[PDB]
Amino acid sequence: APLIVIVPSPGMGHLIPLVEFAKVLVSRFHFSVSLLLPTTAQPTKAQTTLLNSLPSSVSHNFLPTVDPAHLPVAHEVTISLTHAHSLSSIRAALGSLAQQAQVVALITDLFGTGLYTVARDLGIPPYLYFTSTAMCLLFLFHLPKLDETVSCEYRDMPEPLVLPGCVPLHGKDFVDPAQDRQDQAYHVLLDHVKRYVLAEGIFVNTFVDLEPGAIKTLQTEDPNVPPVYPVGPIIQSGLDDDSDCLKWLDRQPSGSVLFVSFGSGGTLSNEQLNELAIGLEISGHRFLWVVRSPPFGFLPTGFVDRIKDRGLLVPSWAPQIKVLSHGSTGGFLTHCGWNSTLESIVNGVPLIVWPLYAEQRMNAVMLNQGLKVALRPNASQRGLVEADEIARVVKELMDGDEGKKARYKMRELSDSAKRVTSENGESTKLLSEVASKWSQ
Ligand SMILES: O=c1ccn([C@@H]2O[C@H](COP(=O)(O)OP(=O)(O)O[C@H]3O[C@H](CO)[C@@H](O)[C@H](O)[C@H]3F)[C@@H](O)[C@H]2O)c(=O)[nH]1
Ligand SMILES: Oc1ccc(/C=C/c2cc(O)cc(O)c2)cc1
Repeated sequence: APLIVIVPSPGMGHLIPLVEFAKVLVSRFHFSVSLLLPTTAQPTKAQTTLLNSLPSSVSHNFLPTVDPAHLPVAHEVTISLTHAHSLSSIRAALGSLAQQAQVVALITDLFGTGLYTVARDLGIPPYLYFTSTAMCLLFLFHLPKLDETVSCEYRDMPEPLVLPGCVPLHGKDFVDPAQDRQDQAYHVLLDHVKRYVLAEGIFVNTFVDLEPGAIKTLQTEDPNVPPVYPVGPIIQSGLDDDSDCLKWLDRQPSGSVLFVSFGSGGTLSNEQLNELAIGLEISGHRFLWVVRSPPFGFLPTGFVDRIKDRGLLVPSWAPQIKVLSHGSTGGFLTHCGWNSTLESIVNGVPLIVWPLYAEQRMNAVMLNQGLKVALRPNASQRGLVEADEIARVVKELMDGDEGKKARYKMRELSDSAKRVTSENGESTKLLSEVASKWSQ
């Protein structure tokens, strides 16, 4: 069986999507997968749980530790230097796999582009698995031209960027590493983007119906850009441990529950949690809120008790796909991470977008002004979203006209998602087309 080698950037939001692509490759086709994981530290309990739960066709190997004493900032820079200081270990690992097996492809994420020429030299075609939007991919291919054209900090550009086929995008909403052009994170992002051109091909976790403009543009605007393969949505099945969540959702009316979840990495002040609480309470709507610390002793006096009839508080973790696919679930207050967004898209659940970091501000603008499947609260001057504003937008989503229009549009995207991933769907077919070229 041909071997595919996958090199994830260190960190769980890099590993989980590439593990998901791995599960897809080995279920749908006759391939084995070897994950080579560069690491700043010894395996986590979280990494070992995820990795030891995979089918036997997916092996894994933590590479020799890069000494964290010999890395003197932003996570983009740390990721990049981990890849660089692991180049030798990967070349060595890759050399040995290549002689003991037929290595037909290398797959990396958007920070593994240092491996592309290494893979080419060894007769292995390298692919980029882009875990965010086609719009975000287009933004990044355009960034070097933007960097020359515009000399001010992007937030100071009073006019929006209008990429062909895409919603206008103010500079304040550009990805995080583009918000300080003096930080090294900006320079590393440009270096990696400049090498996307070295990929045999770029998989994108999206589909034609979701982003027709950015995909049309990516696939026609430039010969310089490699082939681009929309093969999504690819999402976790959610058939794993856990949780009174489902028992509780069963007692609620159809489309009546607002699921509220900022991810693992999405951190809110105690002041902002307490405004969210009062806001949920005074909305009058039913909610399931994954409450992460700023058990519920820091929450507004009396709140836990006053919402016993209409809201469930869950510490730390909920079964997201099980919640989102339940008929009680009417909405999702999310930080707009792409994997959460895709889960919500395939289950027809419309959103309130509350972006926190990475490319989330760009996802919010796409979801809110482009696809019109999301509402958005307004922050006050200091950046705090006030209880009264949370209540207003919760009511708009769960019972208002804007919510009805969003729910309708999101149910249409839901139907496209099901179609494009079915036996004869555009996404199933395209990935089969690319994989079959490896099979020989
Ligand atoms: O209580 C919980 C909370 C989450 N989950 C699951 O964790 C995943 C969350 O993915 P999400 O894209 O929202 O966050 P993250 O992993 O940081 O994504 C990064 O990478 C993304 C691109 O790959 C990027 O768009 C994003 O901004 C980054 F953060 C998703 O599979 C949920 O079902 C859960 O099961 N229970
Ligand atoms: O620890 C980290 C975990 C995840 C990330 C992701 C960064 C990122 C930046 C982009 O411009 C686009 C994108 O899709 C992702 C960065 C650090």
